[PDB]
Amino acid sequence: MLVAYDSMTGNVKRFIHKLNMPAVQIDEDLVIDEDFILITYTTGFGNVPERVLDFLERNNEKLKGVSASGNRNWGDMFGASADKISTKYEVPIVSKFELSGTNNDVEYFKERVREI
Amino acid sequence: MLVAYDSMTGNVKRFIHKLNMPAVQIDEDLVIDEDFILITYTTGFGNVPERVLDFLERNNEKLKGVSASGNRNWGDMFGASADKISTKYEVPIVSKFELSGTNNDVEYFKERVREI
Amino acid sequence: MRAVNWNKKEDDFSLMFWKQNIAQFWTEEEIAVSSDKNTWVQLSKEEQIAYKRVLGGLTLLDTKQGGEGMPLVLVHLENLQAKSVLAFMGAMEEVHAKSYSHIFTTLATEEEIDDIFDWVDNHPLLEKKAGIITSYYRRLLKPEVTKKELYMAMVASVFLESYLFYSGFFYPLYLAGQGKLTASGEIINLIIRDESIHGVFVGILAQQIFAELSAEEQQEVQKETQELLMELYEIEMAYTEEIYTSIGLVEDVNRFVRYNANKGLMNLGLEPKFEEEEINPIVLNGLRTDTKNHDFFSV
Amino acid sequence: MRAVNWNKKEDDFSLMFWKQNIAQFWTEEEIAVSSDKNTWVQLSKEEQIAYKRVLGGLTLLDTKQGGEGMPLVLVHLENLQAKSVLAFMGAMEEVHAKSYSHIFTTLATEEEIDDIFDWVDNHPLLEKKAGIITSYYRRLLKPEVTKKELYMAMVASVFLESYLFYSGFFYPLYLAGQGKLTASGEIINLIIRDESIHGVFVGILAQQIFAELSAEEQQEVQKETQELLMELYEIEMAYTEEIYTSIGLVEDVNRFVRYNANKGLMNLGLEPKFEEEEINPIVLNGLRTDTKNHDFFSV
Ligand SMILES: Cc1cc2nc3c(=O)[nH]c(=O)nc-3n(C[C@H](O)[C@H](O)[C@H](O)COP(=O)(O)O)c2cc1C
Ligand SMILES: Cc1cc2nc3c(=O)[nH]c(=O)nc-3n(C[C@H](O)[C@H](O)[C@H](O)COP(=O)(O)O)c2cc1C
Ligand SMILES: [Mn+2]
Ligand SMILES: [Mn+2]
Ligand SMILES: [Mn+2]
Ligand SMILES: [Mn+2]
Repeated sequence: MLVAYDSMTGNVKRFIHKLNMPAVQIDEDLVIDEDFILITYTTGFGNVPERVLDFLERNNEKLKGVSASGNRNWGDMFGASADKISTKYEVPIVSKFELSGTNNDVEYFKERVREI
Repeated sequence: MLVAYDSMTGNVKRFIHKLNMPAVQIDEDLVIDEDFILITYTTGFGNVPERVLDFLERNNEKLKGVSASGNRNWGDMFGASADKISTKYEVPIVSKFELSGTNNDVEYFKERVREI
Repeated sequence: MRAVNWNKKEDDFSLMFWKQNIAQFWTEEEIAVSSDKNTWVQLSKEEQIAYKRVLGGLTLLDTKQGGEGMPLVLVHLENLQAKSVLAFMGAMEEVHAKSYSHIFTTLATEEEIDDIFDWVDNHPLLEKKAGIITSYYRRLLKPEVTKKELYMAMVASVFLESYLFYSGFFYPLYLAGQGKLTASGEIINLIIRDESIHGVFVGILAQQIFAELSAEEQQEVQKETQELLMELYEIEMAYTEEIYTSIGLVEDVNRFVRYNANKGLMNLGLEPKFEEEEINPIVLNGLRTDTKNHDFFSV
Repeated sequence: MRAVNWNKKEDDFSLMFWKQNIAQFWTEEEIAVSSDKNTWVQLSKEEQIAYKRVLGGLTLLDTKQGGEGMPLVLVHLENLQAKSVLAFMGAMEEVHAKSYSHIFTTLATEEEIDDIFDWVDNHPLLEKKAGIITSYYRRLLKPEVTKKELYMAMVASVFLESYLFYSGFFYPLYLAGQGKLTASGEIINLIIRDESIHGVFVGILAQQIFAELSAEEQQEVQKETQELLMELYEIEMAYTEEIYTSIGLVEDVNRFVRYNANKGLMNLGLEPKFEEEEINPIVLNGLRTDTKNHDFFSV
């Protein structure tokens, strides 16, 4: 399964490299025509980066699940970009992790995607 | 006629010394039992300093008129401490002047109080 | 090391200024300026050029005040409550500088904006004007400053807050007093509302320091304050000559500069040095705007 | 001289941070804390003492960050847009420091407050902790700084924003996660919301500078960054030993310190140095408050 991701300050990018899975950073033109998992970071007040939103508008047919990187300092808004995507497109939340993730975050993710 | 005044950064105090009239700075205990003119400075958004308000609560029977120091940078709120006192106690506005006043402000004031 | 304790007054003024700062808080998104396009196209070429040039000059002055003036003065204050007030005033200098770009975005294309800022960067009169003020600030880039150096930095700051801005503030107020570019005028009025209290505050602090100086140092800073006043006036007259000659407003702005120079002196507790003249009545009308009523604490 | 031009990006991040700063704006008058008295009297003497002592420590750290950290770093930045962001962050450090006094006024008499601040001023561990951070700032009190000196000041600042606060933040969150002193906890959560983005921002700037350093200077600052991390950790362990021994929470706070030290390293683009452990679940519950939802731009 393909991993599509976006990163602004490198945390998600560094998490991607832990996975040893095929992965591509999204841009506005990108068209995925295979099943994929999205990993996004979380912007202010628990929101989704606009580039992720625009990407999903064209690619949501192949979306199988979503993980979000965030910071638990944001309380109930921790990783809530996954909540918004999960309800908008009715796909499971794979996981939520902080910044670049712990090694437990990595194994949880891989085990979660094998579940899907 | 007595001049009762209040000043925080000295502008009204310096205006007082131009007048060569008997004048006293107000405090919370002060009781005037002679006719007097009040000169006050203007606080944020065109308001009256609380010490002036408390003073007038006990002394408004002898108040014959009010002048306000201000700054025309405040637009329609220039010297509006006089407006509030003038309507609350139905006494004329003697004058409004900027900071320590111009020599025209001084002569206007003296000529205005002789009118009262 | 001391931490700031607001339950014990360090002075009689800082709390009053802290609260007023916040009650006056605003940001450029509160004022849409797009409706100004209707009057902007009715100005002549020379009027549009003067308007863009004065805004660029104001942007430079706010840039230096938020990025050098406030920080360098506040780092050397021992009064922790006054230090707090200056830090907030410094932040608002950056809100001001940004608000000018909000105006430019409506009135000019991006290539016109770059030209204005290149003009500002390389204009020799602005370089000398800003250079004179910031030389007093840069003297504070060392661990130990004398009270005389700190006093003179506060004088330079008051002269900027209460005096040097106003050859630029004049023209937005003059147009808005005539019903032209009134949205941008509302922003300029919010800026002025802030700078008015900025100048008062720094002048209070300067007067406290003046009283700690020796008799000899008091005479020295009094002389240097008068020289600095008159040195800046000479520059302002060249500046107004360059900006306003094409639109026939030089004598009006010069009068307005002297009027505010007198207010700057009084903020320092000093007597006026220029003859008393009435404020231009159209400028006075441009100072009358309802948006200046907004108190952050009420809503 | 350059004026700040927001119609031309100087970097990819400053505008996003500027807007988030303002969207998060708040002041202590938005949170009444008087209702906390009902739970405050239910704490033991030793719990009340620890709560007052950590708040005093936080006040000191915010005092130094608003009055030395932000101003001294921002004066040497050439990026005018990033400079603007830091000036606003510096102002919010003063809002934070003042908000602690808002809490003290409800929980303590004025004589108790003076004792806390005298304790803070003369506590040797806080003096050394604050002294180590601010020595990196005070090196910037000169006209010319090297990129290595500026990088190390930003490292010191990230370590304060993302790491050194948290031995103090722990206890208000722990109590609020149990339904105790929840109003004060709402203020601490607003503070944390700000410090979270502060640490990210300064870490971005530090990473940009790191890339301009020579290969030799990169190795030098990498070594000194690791030494500084571990030097501060040694101090934090003594500090937590002194504050939390009486209430049996030392090992819990130490875990929380290492957890945030790892976040501080990652803000700098560096790998974690402490073993991964789960956040204390009661602290996690104290981070869940509805007031953190407030966006200044919506209402
Ligand atoms: C301005 C800003 C706002 C943020 N808001 C949230 C948030 O609301 N919830 C959250 O969980 N994380 C929030 N974060 C944390 C980021 O999502 C987190 O640092 C993430 O690892 C960033 O991913 P990246 O490095 O790949 O860009 C915010 C970070 C920034 C800089
Ligand atoms: C915080 C603050 C708010 C002010 N608000 C107004 C105002 O709303 N209207 C006005 O005309 N002047 C206002 N002023 C200007 C003062 O009224 C003016 O400087 C006056 O001369 C001060 O008098 P004093 O020096 O005797 O205290 C304000 C000044 C300060 C410091
Ligand atoms: Mn300004
Ligand atoms: Mn100012
Ligand atoms: Mn803070
Ligand atoms: Mn901070």
